[PDB]
Amino acid sequence: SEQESVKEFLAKAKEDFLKKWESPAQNTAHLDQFERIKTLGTGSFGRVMLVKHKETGNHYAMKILDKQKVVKLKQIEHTLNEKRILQAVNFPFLVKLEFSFKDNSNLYMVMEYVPGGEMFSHLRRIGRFSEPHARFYAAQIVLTFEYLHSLDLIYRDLKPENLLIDQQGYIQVTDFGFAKRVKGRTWTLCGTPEYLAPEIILSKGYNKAVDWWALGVLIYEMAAGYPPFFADQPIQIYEKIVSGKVRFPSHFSSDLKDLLRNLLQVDLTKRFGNLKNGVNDIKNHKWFATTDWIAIYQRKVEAPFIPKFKGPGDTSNFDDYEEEEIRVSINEKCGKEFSEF
Ligand SMILES: C[C@@H](NC(=O)CCCCCNC(=O)[C@H]1O[C@@H](n2cnc3c(N)ncnc32)[C@H](O)[C@@H]1O)C(=O)NCCCCCC(=O)N[C@H](CCCNC(=N)N)C(=O)N[C@H](CCCNC(=N)N)C(N)=O
Repeated sequence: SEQESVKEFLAKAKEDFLKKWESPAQNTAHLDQFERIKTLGTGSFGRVMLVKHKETGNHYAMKILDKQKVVKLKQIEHTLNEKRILQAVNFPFLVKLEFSFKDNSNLYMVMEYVPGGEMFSHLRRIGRFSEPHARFYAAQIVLTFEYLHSLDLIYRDLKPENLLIDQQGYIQVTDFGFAKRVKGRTWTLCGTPEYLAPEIILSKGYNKAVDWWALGVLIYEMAAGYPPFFADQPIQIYEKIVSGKVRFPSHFSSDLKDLLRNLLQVDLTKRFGNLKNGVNDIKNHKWFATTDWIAIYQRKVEAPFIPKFKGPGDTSNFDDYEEEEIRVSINEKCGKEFSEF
């Protein structure tokens, strides 16, 4: 009964997703319609900027990708996935893509600006979250993965850096740069070293269970203040990941440790989230016994904290990055590669 209504919700959610999946939205827009305010994040082929839309005064977070760098780093399909998926999803804990466009040089995804900053910065600052606090965030990720996986979407980059804290103290998942729609198995080596499942490292065909592994890492990191597998060199991190060995801080409850042993299960076929009972093994776990799943979805649970809000356009919750020019070439770069964008 509790389950039939979940089933109902999911079927409806799929209907909606497919309508947008099958005919993606397209805009319409130019870089010169925006004032750049601050770089919020950078990477090897793009960056994220706080911008103000001049005509309306609206603030947005604009992901800007350099087409030539995308192509050179063979990320074409991934950027296409990211735009197509983000425009089609609709869920309380997923960042909203407002619109997308492209010009001669760049691809643009204009998201709702979440001024609260990354969970990563808040976690690092406080040191660690209490189990009730970690559980509040974890429950939102569980619901979000239940949503995503029913749509055959694998997220593939869970980490506190990608979890924005909104003005209600709830999560907004951002960065769909590695998300993929795929039934069954996929093979790409992608993600973040500390968060990689063993089967990604071992170069196997892997599935949605990698997202549940990643949830184990996240819960561990939220509650300990550091990830379960760390070392100086990536190779050293990978050896630890595939070993089947993980130590817990002495303050972890026995219920938490039991959940983590089942999420950080190196054998994907025994990993929670990936057994016959699917997500319900997780949702029914003793560690989540006090979680009101529907109250979480409805945002009715008092959040552990609400980020300091200094008005529209405040960036105090983000780190400073070196501000670099955004170039727009006279000539169109990589036209055919990005025609579906
Ligand atoms: C795939 C390719 N993509 C690209 O080049 C395209 C552009 C992507 C920008 C991503 N950032 C972002 O997207 C950030 O922008 C904000 N943001 C995004 N959307 C937003 C929105 N709607 N509203 C507001 N802000 C938003 C958020 O701050 C978000 O984190 C790329 O290279 N993507 C970047 C991923 C590789 C970085 C290596 C690393 O671990 N770097 C960090 C140092 C940089 C610190 N960055 C952040 N804190 N965000 C690092 O080494 N950190 C380690 C720990 C890493 C392990 N993580 C753990 N949790 N343990 C460290 N020790 O500090």
